[PDB]
Amino acid sequence: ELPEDPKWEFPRDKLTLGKPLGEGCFGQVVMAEAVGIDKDKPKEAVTVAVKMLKDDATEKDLSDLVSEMEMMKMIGKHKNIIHLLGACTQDGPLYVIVEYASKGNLREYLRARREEQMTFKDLVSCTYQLARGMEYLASQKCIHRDLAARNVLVTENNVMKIADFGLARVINNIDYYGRLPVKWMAPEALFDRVYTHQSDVWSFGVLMWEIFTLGGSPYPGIPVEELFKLLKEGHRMDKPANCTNELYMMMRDCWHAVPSQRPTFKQLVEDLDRILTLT
Ligand SMILES: */C=C\C(=O)N1CC[C@H](n2nc(C#Cc3cc(OC)cc(OC)c3)c3c(N)ncnc32)C1
Repeated sequence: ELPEDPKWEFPRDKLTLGKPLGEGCFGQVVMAEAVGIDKDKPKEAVTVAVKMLKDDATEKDLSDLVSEMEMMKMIGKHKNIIHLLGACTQDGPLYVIVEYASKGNLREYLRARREEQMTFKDLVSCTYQLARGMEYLASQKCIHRDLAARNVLVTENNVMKIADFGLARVINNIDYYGRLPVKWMAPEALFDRVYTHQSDVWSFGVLMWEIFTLGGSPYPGIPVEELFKLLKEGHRMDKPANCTNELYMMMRDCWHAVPSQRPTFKQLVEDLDRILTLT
């Protein structure tokens, strides 16, 4: 039973479901046409993406879907986060309607350009955009907890959009006290079972590595089983080849063992701004 939310509710007869978009990254998402969802163009049929439950969905899946939609209402609108457009919550299956990103997730996008070839400027721009996204998320008192290139969507205009809020939480001003991907987790998350914005900053470092390796798998050659021990010993990833010394030092800063010694997203945005405008 779902309470009605009139300002977000979209009519079912104005939604036409189409091609499935894949299953392993954001749950079951389907391409769709939504008539008059864009109020700037009230006549226009708009291409959208729709998240829904699969026939084999669990109670947790239903719970998570509702929760994720509510999260999207709380965080609000920002250029570098995926936009909620509407929802069908009454008299039928739960459909959550989000912005359509024609170029897929960042990991596949970058791997595919290992056919518009990535310049150095592009990789920095990509990095800036995501930092801006995270600066906003953190400013809304939201921790993401699953920041990876697989969870980033790319629009037609190559706009980076942070997505997948399945593990995202709204916290207070104090630390949030194993469903997180290990190779992306901060030590304090892995060992101490706490999460702050500075844990997201760690993850951002791993994302940075992903971007500059054009969609590489982190800690290459190293199984997840063995990463527990190596983190305790203070292992850090080597420098990517497409990466300047400057940008790798930013990477390494994000991978400081002491969370409060890592930069904030605000600082990351300022530094990347500088780097971007010079090159
Ligand atoms: C790992 C590959 C994979 O599964 N995909 C590649 C790109 C495909 N795709 N997913 C989305 C999405 C989404 C989405 C839905 C939400 O509903 C609550 C919430 C999100 O973050 C909060 C993200 C997608 C979109 N939106 N456009 C184009 N392709 C898309 C799946």
